[PDB]
Amino acid sequence: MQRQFGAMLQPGVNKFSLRMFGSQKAVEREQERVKSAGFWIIHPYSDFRFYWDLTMLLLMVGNLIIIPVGITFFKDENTTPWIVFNVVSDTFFLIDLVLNFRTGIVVEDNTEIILDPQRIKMKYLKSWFMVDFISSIPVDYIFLIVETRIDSEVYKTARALRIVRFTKILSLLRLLRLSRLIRYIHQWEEIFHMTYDLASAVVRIVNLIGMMLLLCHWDGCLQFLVPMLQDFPDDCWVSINNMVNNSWGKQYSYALFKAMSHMLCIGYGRQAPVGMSDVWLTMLSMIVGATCYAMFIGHATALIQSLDSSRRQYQEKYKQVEQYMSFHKLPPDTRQRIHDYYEHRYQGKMFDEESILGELSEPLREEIINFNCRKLVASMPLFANADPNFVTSMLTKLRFEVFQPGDYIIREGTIGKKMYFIQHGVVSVLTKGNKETKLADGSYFGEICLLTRGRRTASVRADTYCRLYSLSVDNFNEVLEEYPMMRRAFETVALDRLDRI
Amino acid sequence: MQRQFGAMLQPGVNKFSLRMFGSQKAVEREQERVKSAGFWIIHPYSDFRFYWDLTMLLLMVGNLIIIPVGITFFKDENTTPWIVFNVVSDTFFLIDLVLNFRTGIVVEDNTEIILDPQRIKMKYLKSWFMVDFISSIPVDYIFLIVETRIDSEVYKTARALRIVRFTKILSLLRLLRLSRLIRYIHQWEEIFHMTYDLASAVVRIVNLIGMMLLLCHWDGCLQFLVPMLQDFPDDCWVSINNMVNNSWGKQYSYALFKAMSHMLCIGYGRQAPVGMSDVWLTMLSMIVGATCYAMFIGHATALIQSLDSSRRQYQEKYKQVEQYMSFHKLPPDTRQRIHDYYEHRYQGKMFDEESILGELSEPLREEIINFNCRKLVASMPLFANADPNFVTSMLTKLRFEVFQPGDYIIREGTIGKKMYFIQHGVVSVLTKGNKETKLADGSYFGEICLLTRGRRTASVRADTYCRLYSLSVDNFNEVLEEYPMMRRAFETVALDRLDRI
Amino acid sequence: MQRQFGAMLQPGVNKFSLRMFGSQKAVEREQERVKSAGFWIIHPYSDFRFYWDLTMLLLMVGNLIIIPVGITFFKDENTTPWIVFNVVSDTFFLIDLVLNFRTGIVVEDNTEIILDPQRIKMKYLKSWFMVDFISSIPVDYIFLIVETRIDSEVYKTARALRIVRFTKILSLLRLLRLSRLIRYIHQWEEIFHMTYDLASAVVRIVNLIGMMLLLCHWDGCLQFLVPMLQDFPDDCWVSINNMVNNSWGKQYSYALFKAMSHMLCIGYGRQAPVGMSDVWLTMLSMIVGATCYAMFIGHATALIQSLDSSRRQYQEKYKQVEQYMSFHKLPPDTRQRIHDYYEHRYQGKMFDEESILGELSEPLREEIINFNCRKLVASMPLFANADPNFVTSMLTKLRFEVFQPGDYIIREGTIGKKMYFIQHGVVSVLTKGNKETKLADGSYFGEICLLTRGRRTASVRADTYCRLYSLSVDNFNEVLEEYPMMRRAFETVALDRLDRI
Amino acid sequence: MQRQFGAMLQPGVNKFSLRMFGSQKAVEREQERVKSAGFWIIHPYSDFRFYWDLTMLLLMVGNLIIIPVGITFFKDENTTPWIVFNVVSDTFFLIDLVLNFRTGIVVEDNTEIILDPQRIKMKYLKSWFMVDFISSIPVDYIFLIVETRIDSEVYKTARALRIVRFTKILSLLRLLRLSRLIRYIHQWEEIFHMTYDLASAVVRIVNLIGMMLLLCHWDGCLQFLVPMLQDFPDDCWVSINNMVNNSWGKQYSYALFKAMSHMLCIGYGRQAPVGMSDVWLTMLSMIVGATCYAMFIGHATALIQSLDSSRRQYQEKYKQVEQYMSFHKLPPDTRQRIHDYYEHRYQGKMFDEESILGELSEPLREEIINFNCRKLVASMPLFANADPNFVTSMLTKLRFEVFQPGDYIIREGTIGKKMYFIQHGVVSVLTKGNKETKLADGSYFGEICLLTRGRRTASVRADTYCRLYSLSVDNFNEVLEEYPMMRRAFETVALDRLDRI
Ligand SMILES: Nc1ncnc2c1ncn2[C@@H]1O[C@@H]2COP(=O)(O)O[C@H]2[C@H]1O
Ligand SMILES: Nc1ncnc2c1ncn2[C@@H]1O[C@@H]2COP(=O)(O)O[C@H]2[C@H]1O
Repeated sequence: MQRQFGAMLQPGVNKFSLRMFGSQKAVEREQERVKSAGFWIIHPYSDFRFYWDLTMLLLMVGNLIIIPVGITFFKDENTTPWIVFNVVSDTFFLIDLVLNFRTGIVVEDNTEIILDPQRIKMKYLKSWFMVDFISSIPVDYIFLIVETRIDSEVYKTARALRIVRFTKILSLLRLLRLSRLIRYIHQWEEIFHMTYDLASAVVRIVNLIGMMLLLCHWDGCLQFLVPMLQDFPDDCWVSINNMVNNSWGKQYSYALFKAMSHMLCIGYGRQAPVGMSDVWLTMLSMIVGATCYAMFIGHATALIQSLDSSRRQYQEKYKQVEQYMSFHKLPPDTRQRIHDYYEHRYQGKMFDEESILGELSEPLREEIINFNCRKLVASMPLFANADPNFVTSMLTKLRFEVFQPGDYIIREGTIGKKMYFIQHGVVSVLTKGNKETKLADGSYFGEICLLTRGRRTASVRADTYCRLYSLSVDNFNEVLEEYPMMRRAFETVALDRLDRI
Repeated sequence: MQRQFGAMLQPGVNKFSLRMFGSQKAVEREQERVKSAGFWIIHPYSDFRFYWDLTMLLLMVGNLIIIPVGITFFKDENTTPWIVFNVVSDTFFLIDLVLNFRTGIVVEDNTEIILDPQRIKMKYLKSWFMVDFISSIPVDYIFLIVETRIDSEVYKTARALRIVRFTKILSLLRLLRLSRLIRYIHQWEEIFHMTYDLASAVVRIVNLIGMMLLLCHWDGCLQFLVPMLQDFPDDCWVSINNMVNNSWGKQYSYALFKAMSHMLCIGYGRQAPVGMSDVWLTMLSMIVGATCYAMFIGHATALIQSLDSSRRQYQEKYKQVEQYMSFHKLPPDTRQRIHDYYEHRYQGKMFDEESILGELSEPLREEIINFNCRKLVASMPLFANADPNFVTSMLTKLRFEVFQPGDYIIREGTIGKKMYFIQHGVVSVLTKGNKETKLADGSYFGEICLLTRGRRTASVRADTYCRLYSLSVDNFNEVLEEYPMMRRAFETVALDRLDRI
Repeated sequence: MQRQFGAMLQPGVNKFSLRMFGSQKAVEREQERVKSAGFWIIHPYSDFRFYWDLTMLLLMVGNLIIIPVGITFFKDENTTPWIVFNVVSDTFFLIDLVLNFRTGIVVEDNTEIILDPQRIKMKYLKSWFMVDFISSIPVDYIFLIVETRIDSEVYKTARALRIVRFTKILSLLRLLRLSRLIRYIHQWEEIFHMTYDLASAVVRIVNLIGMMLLLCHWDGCLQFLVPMLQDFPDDCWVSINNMVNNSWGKQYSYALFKAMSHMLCIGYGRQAPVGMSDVWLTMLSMIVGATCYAMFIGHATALIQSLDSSRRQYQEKYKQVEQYMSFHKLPPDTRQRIHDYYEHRYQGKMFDEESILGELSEPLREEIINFNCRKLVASMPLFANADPNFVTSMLTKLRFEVFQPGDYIIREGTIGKKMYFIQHGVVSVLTKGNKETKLADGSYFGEICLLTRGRRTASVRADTYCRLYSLSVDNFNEVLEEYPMMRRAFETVALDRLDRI
Repeated sequence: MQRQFGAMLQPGVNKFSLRMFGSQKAVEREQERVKSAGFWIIHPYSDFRFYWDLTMLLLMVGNLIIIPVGITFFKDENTTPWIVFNVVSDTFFLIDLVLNFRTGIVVEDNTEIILDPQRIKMKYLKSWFMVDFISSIPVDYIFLIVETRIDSEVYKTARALRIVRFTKILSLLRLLRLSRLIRYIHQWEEIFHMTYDLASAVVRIVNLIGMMLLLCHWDGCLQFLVPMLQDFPDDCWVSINNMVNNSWGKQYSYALFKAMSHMLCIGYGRQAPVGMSDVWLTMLSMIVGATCYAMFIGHATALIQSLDSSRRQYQEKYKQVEQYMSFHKLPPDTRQRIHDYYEHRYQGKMFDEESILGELSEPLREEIINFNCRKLVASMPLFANADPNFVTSMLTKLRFEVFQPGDYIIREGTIGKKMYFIQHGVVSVLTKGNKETKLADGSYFGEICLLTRGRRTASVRADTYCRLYSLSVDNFNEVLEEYPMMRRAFETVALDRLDRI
């Protein structure tokens, strides 16, 4: 199954490969560049590297939680389940150390991905090797075997206690897997799409909350560890609180409380620190916890300032309108009319709709505008019996407008520059010496002046909260220069409306 | 009164229905869609649902305040007023549970409101049912009746104490009414208009302050509850502080203090926590309180950064002007003149007046501009004896300008492109070889070049802080192409001013 | 001196009256509206009201600092200096209470200031009267005189102690002068110009720091007051700390420390609170201090986010340029050239110079642009021997540009659309088959194509970091259509440069 | 070597002199202005002043760390190494005091640098002299010599102890070197280029973290100093904790802990403060620490809100698109197509590319656009065999567009206004009654209508995610009016494509 076990190392066709490479042909050329690279090269955008990084993330979170508790609180932490756990974990981390010499490297100086194993080897030895080589191999068990072979009869003196304490210090080199944890979390969050579509403040504050929990855990383990490597002297907090002979659950609970009282800014344990190890560890935890909590307030502020974005923009613009009205001292009748205007026109959410449609492509503009005006097209007798290209070319030129009742849309006897379609509401056509006529949805008005370039023949007044679509002269002549056969519909309607007067 | 008691379930005509549906005809079609739906369907934007949600909000705030204090601090909390209160409340919550199977559901995937009771039933069973069914029914009294019927003679053993403690745990399922509290507060704040016109930061921080008070209250009740369900062991804070036999007022006061010392970041009660229940509850309250206080700092920051919005924009723009002047190293005479210019021209509040008027409709622009220039129209002899359509079409084209004294507005013998009306201040017309003439409010100048396309015949210098209105050539020719009969007024004035020279 | 003592009540000519009214004639009409109002009406923008508010601010800060310390810590606080101080202060506050019935009221619904004493009386009785009438009159001394006259022989029982404690509670009604303090600080900071030119975040955080100091002071006085009105019971912190018989300096110092430990989030005094007065006062101070400190963090954040405004804008735009270069993966040669371009062109501070000049008036634009190009005008032989109107009309059309060395400004044989003046640097004119010629400051190039509409006759390459001024074709033809006599200078230079080839 | 030791005092040619003066000729004129100034004038932008300020920064950080610990914790701090250290440091600070009378002063009111030694002397005596003259000279050793000479036999009384304590107070005048530290850090960070290219929030928070460490250090020294100058009374924290006779390491560690518990908001030392010196010093440290920590939260917030700038802008704009789609209730098919459109078109980072290219100069625009389209130019047969001036003038006019598959790019029989080049993807040309033809990279389409002004002859539909370059009609006619010889290539291709139909 060397074909099946070789297809996982190359970037398969998905949403991510079709996002990062362009089209499927670039994905195929990338796969051909992978297959010709060498002996089993791992592409970083592949399927094996992704789920391998995910299993290593789960294993690193398990190790960085378990390992300090196993080192500090347990006395002879060399039983068979502990050594089996450390050796299985270090087996996986040596496997990942070896596979990092076969992984393509995404470099932010080239559009391509480095797949030459010599450059991969030199760049991986250049920056992130020594910390991964320290963190992968079991340094403590190597040291125990070396100390066994140098002196076989060494475990009967006061040197042996020093060797056990130095073993418990060397076994904390596995906490250098935080580097691989941070790198694999950043790569995984860049690749995995549900965290990619999230807001960056949310992903950033989840990373911070994870790091705060991890540092509070490690700090509690450190608060117990440094008095544990001193035979619990009479001034450390353990011997003062008489927690030397409790269970490890109570020791870990009170040590985590003593660390957490300095992370979330409370303080202290039972008393003030007394011994110098206590004072300097407490000041270390106070620095780390106050920095992490200041960053937590910073991320909470940056998250809260980006929640109700368009509603906040609407309220900022309407607050500027309020301050404009107060600055020019408008009467409260007009202020009430403007309050009703902004709550009818924008409906609480203000959009830069021109820029939003300008970012989109042409068929998406055509599709959205055909969707947003389907009630108009269904209601109007003209658009329902016309060319859909003509309907779309007309609807891309319209402008949404809202008129309060009583407003004069068109004044009788001025030079007209717009043409109105009615989406919603009714209007009253007032003509001097004639009866007013109501117009409703689907009906349009103000088209004789766009055909004849004369002056307005009849005033038009609103009756309800009218929602109209305006059309300029230039766009109307442009769309009729596209389609001169639909001009005769407006000429028929305008001749009939001149016949009514 | 089935007509009167059926008109409340449908959305009546108000500001909210005329905002959310369009006009009154859409409200009537919505009411006809409600009346044809089925057996007593409740519309969510109606009048019954609104005030029913308001009474349920008052009842839930009362329940979530009272119920934990009644469970934790009182010993045999099964007297008649307590059971009457629980049964009346659970009656109201079962009524609201039943009415949620008849309420229209506003879904953010359709412009319509779902009124089909089958879809209402399936969607309500889909997400928010199990928590409301747990929180509505009295689980504890059902459990007491079931335990009574299984064993009648059960209340004489050590099982009975366990049944009483399990009753006090099951009675905390009424604290799952926080879900209905949060949902009904969000719907009520969306509907009720005085919180709708508020800034979203204010409504958001009021919701947070309510939740902080509620979590501090529940946390104090929890800090007493977990030692109360352990017969007050000798390491809990109650038996250490000898508060086992105090009144419930003092127990609740000190428990609320012990919770609140961790909410507002102070710490602790009398001593450090000792027992493991104390340590883990204290760390729980430290997480909850530090998170709520970090969010409180975040909302206070987001509120404070949006208070004096246009004044902050004015000071940002003037700070950029200050840094421009310092970057180009302007002499302090010009810096003083620019400081006086920005404090005369904008008067401390800077508005994007072009965009503010561009968002408004046409009659509101006409009405605001007729208001802001009524001193000019009353002062000028031309505008007070003219067509109000002409006055409005002229005033929409003017541009407000401010000139410091000594400034040359018009230099003698250049090609003129603007025309100035005087709102406030006096100017000196200087002509080579002739006497200067003062012009005051209502008088205009710079109009011969807009009629003749020649060059400027006389320089004009300011005398005070002049507030003028400028008019371009193109707008002047446009407005006279509208109204060619008002051209003769300017031709008469220009012929008289050429006659003066 | 009724003329001299009547000129202070009306707004004199200053920067503030010439800012808020327009010109000096509006100030004179305002003074005539003041003088005709009635019996000694005080204008709110005057000189008497300003310095009267300032003396009342100093007196209120003195009273709100001194009065709680005098009430709480001193036992029989009825010696002659204390009563003289209270009676002199209440004399001033009754004077200000009376003068508030003669002060003009600035209302944010009218451009005018209300000077009718009936509307002043009704509006002042409407909102801010009852709190000022309580805070001005001595309620405690009136109560002592009334209690003296009801029972002369009352000071020999247990009623007398209750009357003394009720006197010390009634004397805290003078702490309702905080309302007048807040109102007069807001009016004074609006009027006084050195705080008006300050950034609003600075003034706002100074107001907050003042309020935080005042609430910490009052809270320390309250922490001592409530145990002082209980004969110091055995569970209050005073009798626990044995501070009942200390001096008042030590009592005030430790009470202010006990309040301040809850304002700046530290906690506590010597121990936890024990009595219920201690617990509820400590929770009150924890609410007040945590709210004030969250607002202090909010104002510090809003202040810090607006300090290096144009430098922050430059670094935001250059960070976007960096991310553009990294997104398109530009080679590091071009990235170094763009880094040098942004550090030569903008010099670390990026200005929206088009908008900054567009906000200014015409003579200020002319004056700034004549200042910023005086080295060019002094260096060029053309501008130093020309019409200053021509120089200014040319300099308003120029555009500043920066070219790195090696760049081809003009390529030989293209259609030219710009004309370059050299402010700084030297260029090499390269012509096919001819020798290169250096051009230096004052010399201009690229003008034959603007006179002849042909194609470029010679390439031009930069030699140093050239700072040039570009001039478009349209502006060049516009300025020569203004002044056709300066065309012959460019025609002479262009004929000479064609003669050189 | 007076030439070599005189070249360091003048600004040499580097990136900084070529940034701040313009070109190398202005640097040479600045050097000639330096050399003619007087007896050894130091230019502030030179090389000697920079590294002299750097050595003084290192020496001031050393002094402000060491000096308070040497004064407070050591008893008879007058051994030979301490006096040698103070005298060597004060020698360097007197040297810097003298050299400040020879340093050019950058004033923010002139483009030039003041090098007149009279103005340098008067301005340096005007503002920053008295604090530098106090901080430079050893006041304590002068006082000891003066007290020795006034009374030789003075060191045998109770006056001598007062003289030693007054010596330890006068020796804290060396802590006024913080002024020179702050000024030299601000000048050094303005000059040194790696901190100049940093974001200002990073430099500002590094300055704040340095000041917080320094104030925590000085506050710990003060917390020990004020009980040290009182013979350790029985109520200070030293005699309560029995730390009077510990080593100075333990005294400094616990004093720094007692200061730091109030800086990072924890509190307290062993108990509450008792003596009045303890209470007022603790309240001083609480003010200073709470202010510094509120500013630290402010700088962390201002840093975090400016990290992923273009990604945050992309997510803000796409959140506005999401709220647009939810506001108009688009069907989820179109929402999925718009999600794929924004993740193909912008790829997670949204740039204002028009403004970014508009800020750049002309050759940098030409170079970036020739880089970003080299795959197109290499792929197209036209551009690879053409004038590079023509290629660049064409590529400056193109517009990048992205079409999803299935989209109709060009509809058959409309009036065409654009011309499409294919960068990536394939399209299907559909013609009525003919076979579809695939077009791939390098091929262009939609050019017959730009040559003939007719209507579209064939529809074009996308097949993959097409990345195209559009070209308008006006730019196409402009570029062919530049180069009429490349029109015949498009005429040949269009005649061949008409021949295919
Ligand atoms: N004697 C005058 N009295 C009033 N206005 C004048 C007089 N002379 C010139 N003006 C005005 O000054 C303007 C300067 O430019 P115009 O000549 O275009 O139009 C001129 C008139 O409006
Ligand atoms: N048979 C064809 N092969 C290639 N391109 C074609 C063919 N027919 C039409 N086109 C292209 O499709 C375009 C559609 O609009 P035009 O007719 O303006 O220009 C057309 C050509 O560029």
